[PDB]
Order: sequence, then structure tokens, then C-alpha cells
Amino acid sequence: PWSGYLDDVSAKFDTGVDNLQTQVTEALDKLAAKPSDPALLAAYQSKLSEYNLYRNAQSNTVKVFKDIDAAIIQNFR
Amino acid sequence: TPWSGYLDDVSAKFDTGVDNLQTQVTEALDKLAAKPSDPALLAAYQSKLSEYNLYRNAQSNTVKVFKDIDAAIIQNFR
Amino acid sequence: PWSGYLDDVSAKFDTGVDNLQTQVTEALDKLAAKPSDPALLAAYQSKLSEYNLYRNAQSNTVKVFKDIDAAIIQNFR
Amino acid sequence: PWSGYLDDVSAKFDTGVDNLQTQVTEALDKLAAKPSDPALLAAYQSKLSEYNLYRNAQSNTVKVFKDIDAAIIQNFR
Amino acid sequence: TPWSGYLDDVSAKFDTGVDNLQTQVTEALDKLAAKPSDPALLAAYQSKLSEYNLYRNAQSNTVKVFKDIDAAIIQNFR
Amino acid sequence: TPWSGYLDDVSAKFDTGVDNLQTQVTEALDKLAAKPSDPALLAAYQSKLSEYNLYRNAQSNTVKVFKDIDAAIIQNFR
Amino acid sequence: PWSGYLDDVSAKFDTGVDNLQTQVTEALDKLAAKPSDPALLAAYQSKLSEYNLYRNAQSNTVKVFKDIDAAIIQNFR
Amino acid sequence: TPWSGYLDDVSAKFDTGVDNLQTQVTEALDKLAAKPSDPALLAAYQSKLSEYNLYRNAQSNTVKVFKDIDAAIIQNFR
Amino acid sequence: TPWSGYLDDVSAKFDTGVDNLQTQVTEALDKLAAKPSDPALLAAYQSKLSEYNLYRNAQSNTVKVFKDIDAAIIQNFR
Amino acid sequence: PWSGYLDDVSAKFDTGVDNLQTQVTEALDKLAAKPSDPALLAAYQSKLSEYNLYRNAQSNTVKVFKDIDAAIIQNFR
Amino acid sequence: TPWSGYLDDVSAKFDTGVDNLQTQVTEALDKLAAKPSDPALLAAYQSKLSEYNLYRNAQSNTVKVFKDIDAAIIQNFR
Amino acid sequence: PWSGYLDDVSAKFDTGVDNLQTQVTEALDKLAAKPSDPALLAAYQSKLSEYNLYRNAQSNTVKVFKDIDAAIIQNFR
Amino acid sequence: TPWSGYLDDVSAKFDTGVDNLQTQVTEALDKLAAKPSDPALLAAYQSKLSEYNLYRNAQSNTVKVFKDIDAAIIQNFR
Amino acid sequence: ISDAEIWDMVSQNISAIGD
Repeated sequence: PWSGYLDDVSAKFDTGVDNLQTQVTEALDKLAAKPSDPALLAAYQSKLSEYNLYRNAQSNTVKVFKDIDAAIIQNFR
Repeated sequence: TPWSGYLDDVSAKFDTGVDNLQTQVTEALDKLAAKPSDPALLAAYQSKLSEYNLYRNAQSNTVKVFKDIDAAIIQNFR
Repeated sequence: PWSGYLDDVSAKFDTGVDNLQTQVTEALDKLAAKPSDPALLAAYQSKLSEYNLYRNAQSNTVKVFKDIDAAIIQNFR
Repeated sequence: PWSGYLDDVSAKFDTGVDNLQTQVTEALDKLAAKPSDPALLAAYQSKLSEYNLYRNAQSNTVKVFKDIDAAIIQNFR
Repeated sequence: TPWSGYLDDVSAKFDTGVDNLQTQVTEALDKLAAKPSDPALLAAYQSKLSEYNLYRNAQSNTVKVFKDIDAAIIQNFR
Repeated sequence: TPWSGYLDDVSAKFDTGVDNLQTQVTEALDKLAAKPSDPALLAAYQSKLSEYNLYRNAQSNTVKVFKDIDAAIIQNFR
Repeated sequence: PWSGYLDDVSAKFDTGVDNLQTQVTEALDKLAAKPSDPALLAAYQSKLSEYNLYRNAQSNTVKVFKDIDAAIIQNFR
Repeated sequence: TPWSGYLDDVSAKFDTGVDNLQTQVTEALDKLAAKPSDPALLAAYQSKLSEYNLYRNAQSNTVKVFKDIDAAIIQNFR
Repeated sequence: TPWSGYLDDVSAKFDTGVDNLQTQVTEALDKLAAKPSDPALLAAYQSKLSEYNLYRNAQSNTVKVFKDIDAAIIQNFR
Repeated sequence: PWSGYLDDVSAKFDTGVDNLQTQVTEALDKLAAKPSDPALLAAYQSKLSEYNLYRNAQSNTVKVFKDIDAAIIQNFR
Repeated sequence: TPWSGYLDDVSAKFDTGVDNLQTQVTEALDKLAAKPSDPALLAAYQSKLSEYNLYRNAQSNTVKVFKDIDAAIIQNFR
Repeated sequence: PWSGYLDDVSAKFDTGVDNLQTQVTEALDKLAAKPSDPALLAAYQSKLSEYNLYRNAQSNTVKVFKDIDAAIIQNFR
Repeated sequence: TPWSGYLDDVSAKFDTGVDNLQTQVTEALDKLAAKPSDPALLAAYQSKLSEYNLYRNAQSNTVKVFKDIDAAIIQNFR
Repeated sequence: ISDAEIWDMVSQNISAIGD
């Protein structure tokens, strides 16, 4: 089970994004159960937005630790 | 006998540096071949693919610089 | 025919589209019958966007494999 | 007799749009003939929503192939 | 007769590949100045304009990449 | 019969190692020019193009490095 | 004086925009003359919509013919 | 007399290709400065501004590519 | 007639199939300067410019290879 | 007071945006004086819309003189 | 007196080209922090930031290209 | 502790960001106390708008200050 | 006592120049992993990440150019 | 078969029932 620095960071965000995905699924189920109160819709939308925020921050970090060391090894000679 | 010189020595040093990273990329693509929307699966795919890219570029670059060093050593035999 | 490595990677993401095209066609021509409801529109939207993500991931994985083995050939001297 | 992939997709939508456009007028003139009931108003509203949602589906199903092929071109190198 | 290289060969291959795309786009523009709200007109407009966009992008990228192979292989002469 | 030296023998050996790449690229180009908007056709042609670029670049680079090796070994026999 | 391939494309729609300005101005004037009818309000929405559609279509034309060759000039090398 | 090299000649060819593009943009922007929502200049504003953008990009890319060719020729002397 | 040596012979011989390109590139540039926004015309000019670049690179590289050939052959008479 | 080319084009709209900014308040207070009519509400909204049009045109004109010469100086090397 | 060479001369000439652009940018920053809603103030911020970006990038490009010219000329003394 | 040329800018904006951090909740409390009047709604919406404006301005500043010298980084050679 | 050459002293000078950039960026990343919504926290994240980018890039470029200088000197011993 | 005419018929039938 190999895991590099990029892998370490990706799993570091994974720990949170997985539980947040479970929470947003549960929020969708709750909205299905009582699809009347708009506050439930607000909470579900906020939690989905935070889920997307987790995923996009992870994407950004894996990209920024990619371009920097690609540049480092560009000057490797 | 798989003869291995100093260039081959450092190439094998990278090869044993990562256990099965090429393999990991292969099952990453294979698992993405059927369910290309999983969060953790996509995360692992991108991370391992970028790691592989850095791995291979670093290998090529160090082989080139060892080329430069030992070619410069040899060309002074005269 | 002929098979190297890049085309094998592309064909790895061709078995899925082999039935995703049929499924998206089915979703399309069932949408045309009754698209008044948001259910069919949302299902088609999701399926088509997932196909978008599928093809984009295939494009990315065939592009990244160009650079990694373009390094060696460019760095072959 | 040219029809590319985008034109192919639009072909599956034009024949559906034409039928809705022909029937929305047949709803409107009937409504103008006898507007004393709300059921015919509801039928006309449903037909209009049918037409507009199918048109919007056509509008979005083309820009979603636009970016797929554009991303292919970006990695086409 | 005008000359045509391999780059010009592939560019002409695309140009002859599309039969009347330029004329189709021009006539779509011309009719869009008269009856724009027409569904069969406006949808065909947008579809053929996107097709023309991808055709031009494909032409430029194909000729650029073929120039890339040509430059890379020609760099190896010396 | 044509005469081919070590550089040319290597080039021909690598060319015959691959089977029908040139005609495959030409035919894929033909289908793409027929309809330059199919995602499947675009992806297939782009994969063929990238593989063909890798083929040509590797061919030229191996020829160049073998030429350098031969030049180095032949300059020192004077 | 001088006119490129974008100026003429923009001017292609200019023959209708002036007409539609004249027509909508007459629509407002005749609405001011007598407002006690929904026919003029309906024509008003029919005409302002055509105005917005002309303007947005012309903007789309100039934008797409900018992007048609912005990418070509990007890889002009 | 004003000297002009080939790259300078190409730049001047672009400047004389467009009659008054800089001036046309100048009056377009000045006219929009007092009438921001009016038609027939807003569309003219966007069209002329895009024309100027593509003009400048084309000029810069052409002079750059010709400089690249010329530098390759000069360096290839040795 | 002006003198033309072996290097001149090869440079002029590498012109028969490329007979009308310098004037072709110049007239394409003039067409572009007439209106630098036509995608068809601009794409044609880009293709011709790429062809001209590869032509210059090829002729320069082959002439310098023959430079090296003749120099290596002539340096031995001492 | 140093002034570049972008400073000149910004000052082109600076003398216009300030008049509308000080006129929007002069319309808002007048509306607060007699809110009963929808007569000058449309005038206030129109003035604010043209104010934001000044803003957005200034944004676009300062944007476009950035990327063009950024490309020029990128190809400068 | 600290000596400034040709590249330092170019950088200093660029610096003297702008009167107080660094201070202007700093003042734009702190009045923006005080209230980032004043339209004239924020537009002045945008313009000053764009000028700062273009000025710094152009100065770096000019010094680097003059360095490249110096490298090309210095390469040939031996 | 350690502070570079971008840390000082970010803290310079955080000085004003914290005020809105502590004030948006204050405005939300007043809105919750008296939900009837729309004036509190207007104040809350305007102040969250200014919050997001602070955020976007700070992001733009740090982004442009990274890109101003990244281009130099590519040409330290 | 490790042997540190001029490039090693340059790298150590970058390392000692920044106080705790490694720990700062690591802690910022951990704080995003914990809760990435605080504007100050995300702002510190962005600032630290950009500063780390500039740090590593500039350090690598300086090491590369100094190595090139030293290589030129060494080759010019002969 | 176009949409300007359907807008015209709407603007006409909204008045065809007025009188």
C-alpha cells in the first residue's frame, strides 16, 4: 500500500470528504422525508456546497504540490 | 543474467524505491474504467498519476545528468 | 489491428461508453415523451454530465501519458 | 446533405420541437375559442411548458458536447 | 498551380472534409438577421456554429502538432 | 536490392516492428475529416496521433544517438 | 472606412436593430396614446424580447468569432 | 532615413494593413464614454476591441515566430 | 552565371518542389493584413507560415550537415 | 501623479461614473420624499442601471488592455 | 557609489520611467483595505495593479532577453 | 512570526475582514429579533455582499501578486 | 560536519531565510483538513502556499544558474 | 414554422377575446 506526499494529502482530505458525503446523503434522505420546510433544503444545500469545497481544496492541493515539484525537476540538471 | 551497471543501478534503485506504483496506476485506471465518478477513487487516480509523472520525469532527468557526468569523465581520457 | 499503450488506455475508457451511449440514447428518447416533469430532465442532465466527465477523464488520462513518455524521448540524448 | 455530430444531436430534437410547436398553436386557438374553463388553460400551460423545457434540453445538450470536444482539442496535442 | 506541403495536405484534408460548412455558417448568419426566433433556424445556427468552431480548432491543433513532430524530428539532424 | 547500414537497419527494424501505423493514422484522419465532432472519433484519432508522435520521436532520437555513438567511435580510429 | 471580418458580422444585424428601435418607440408612443388594452402590452413583450434576442445574438456572434481564432493565434507558432 | 528590418517590415505591413484601427478604437471608446447603453457603438465597441486584440496577438506571434526562425538560422551557422 | 558550389547546389536543388512559398507566404501575409479575422484565411496563412518555417529549418540543417561533412573530409589532408 | 495607458482609459470613465454615482443618491432621496408614485422609481432604477453599465464597461476595458499586452510581453522573449 | 551595469542600467531606467508607481500601488492597497467599495478608488486600484503587473513582467522579460543576447555574444570569444 | 510579501497583504485585508466577521452575526441577530421589516433584510444582504467582496478582493490580490513574479520565475535563466 | 559547497550554502541561506515556512504550510494544510471555511484560515492557506511556491521555485532557479556558472568555469579550466 | 408568428398570434388572441 504505497502512499506518497501527494497520496498523504489526498487521504488527509479523503478522511473528511467521505464523512461529509455521508452527511449530505443523510440530509438528502431527510429532505425526502419532509420536503416542506425550506430550512432543510438550506441545510442540504450548504452541506453539499461544503462537500464540493472539500473536494476542490483537495484538487487544488494535489495540483499545487504537482506543479512546484515538476518545476523543481525541470531545473534538475 | 540481467547485467546492471551504475546507470542501471540507479534505475533499479528507483524501481525498488516504489513497490508497485505502476501497478497501482494500472488498477486505478481499471477501477475508473467502470465507475468514473467515485470521490475517493478519483482522488487516488489523480494522486497516483501525478506521482507517477514525477517519478518518471525524475528518473529520466537523473539518468541524463549521470550521462553528462560520466561522459565528461570519459572524454578527458585523451 | 495495432495496439500500443496509449490506445489501450483509451480503449480502457471505451468499454464503458459502449453502453453509456446506448443508455444516454434511451434516456434521451424517453425524455422526449414526457419532459414536463423535472424528474426525466434531471436524470438526463445527470447522465449526460456523467458521460461528459467520463470522456473528459479519458482525454486527461491519454494526455498525461503523453508527457511522461515524451520526457524520455526528449531526454534521450 | 451535411450533418455532423452536433447536427446529428439537433436532428433528434428538431422533430420533437416541431410537433410541440404545431400543437401549442392548436391549444392557443382552442383556448381563444372557449376561454371560459380553467381546464383548457391548464392544458395550454402544460403544452407550453412541454415546448419550452424540451427546447431548453436541446439548448443545454449541445453546449455540453461543446466543452467535451473543446477539452479533447485542448489535449489533442 | 499553388503548392501544398504535408501540413497543407492535412489542412486541405479537413477543408475538403467539410463540404459547405463555411457557406452554411454564412447563410445561417444571413437568415439569423431575418427570422432569428425560428427554432429550426436558431438551433441549426448554434449547432453548425459549434461544429465550425470545433472544425477550426481541430485544423489548427492538427497542423500545430504536425509541425511539432516535424520540428522535433528535424532537430535531430544536427 | 536496397542497401541498409546499422543506422538504416535499426530504422527499418523499428519500422517493421510496428505494423500499419501510417495507414492507420491516415484512415483515422479520413474518418475525423468526415465528421470532425464525434467524441469517439476525436479521441481515437488523438490517441493514434499521440502514439504516432511518440513513434516518430523515438525513431529519430535512437537514430541520432546511434549516429553520435558511431561518430565518436570512428573519430578515435585515426 | 476600414472593416474587418468582425465589423461586417456586427453590422449584419445592424439593419434590424434600427428597425426594431423604430418599432418599439412607436409601440411606446401608441401605448401612451391609449393604454386600456392588453394587446399592446403583449406586443410590447413580443418586441422587447426580439430586441434582447438581436442584441444577445450579435454579442454571441462576435464572441464566438473572437474565440474561433484566439485559439488558432495562440498556437500560431 | 528610418531603418526597417524584415521583422520591422512585417510589423509595418500589419500597421498599414489596418487603416485606422487604433484611431477607430479611440473614437469608439470615446463615444461609449458618454453613451454607455446606446446601440450601434456598443456592438461596434466590442467588435473593434476584439479586432484590435486579435490584431495585436497576430502581430506579436508573427514577429516572435520569425525571430525564432532567424535565431535558428543564425545559431545554425556554427 | 554566378558560381554555385556543392553547398549552393544542394540549397538550390532543395527548391524545385518548394518553388513558390516565399512569395506564397508574402501574399498570404498581405491577405491576412487586409482583414486579420477570417478563420479560413488566417488558418491558411498559419499553415503556410508553418511550412515556411520547416522549410528554412530543413535547408539550414542539411546545409550545415554538409558543412560538417566537407570539413571532416578536408581536415585529413594535413 | 504618474499615469499609464490603463490609467488614461480608467480616467476616461472616472469622469462619467462619478456624476452618476452622485446622481443616484440625488434620485434616491427624491424617491424617499415622494415614494407614493412609481413615476420616478423607474428613473432611479434606470440611473442605477446605467451607473452599473459604466462600472462594467470600465471593468471590460481595463481587462482587455491587460491580456493583449500580457501576450505581447509573453511572446516578447 | 554602488556601480550599476548595463542590465542594472536597464532596470534603473525602467524604474525612473515610472514616477511613484510602487507607492501608488501601496496607496491603492491601503485605501482599498480602508474601504473596498469606493468606485473611483477601486478602479484606480485595478489600473495601478494592472500597470504594476505589466511593468514588472516587461522589465523582467527585457532584462532576461538582454542577458540572452549577452550570453550569445559571450559564447563566441573562445 | 514569519511573514512574507503576501502574508502582510492578507493580514492587511483580514484587519477589515474581522470587523465584518463580528458584524454579520450581529446583523443576523437584529434580523432574527424583528423579521417583519425588510430594512434588516436589506442591511444583512448588503453586508454579506461586502463580506464576499472582501473575500474576492483578497483572493484577487494574492493571485495577481503570485502571477506577477511567477512569470519572472520562468525566466531566472 | 557535513561538507557544504557554494550551492549548499545558497540553499542553506534560503532555508535559514524563511523561519518556519515548512511547518507553517503543513499546519495550514492540516487546518484546511479540519475546517476550511474561515476566511482568515483560507487566506493564510493561500498566502503560505503561494509563498512556498515562490520559495521553492526561486531557490531551484538560483541553484540551477549557479551550477551553470560553476560548470562553465570548470569547463574553462582546460 | 417559427416563433415570431406565435408571439404575434398571442398578442392577437389576447385582444381577439377582449371585444
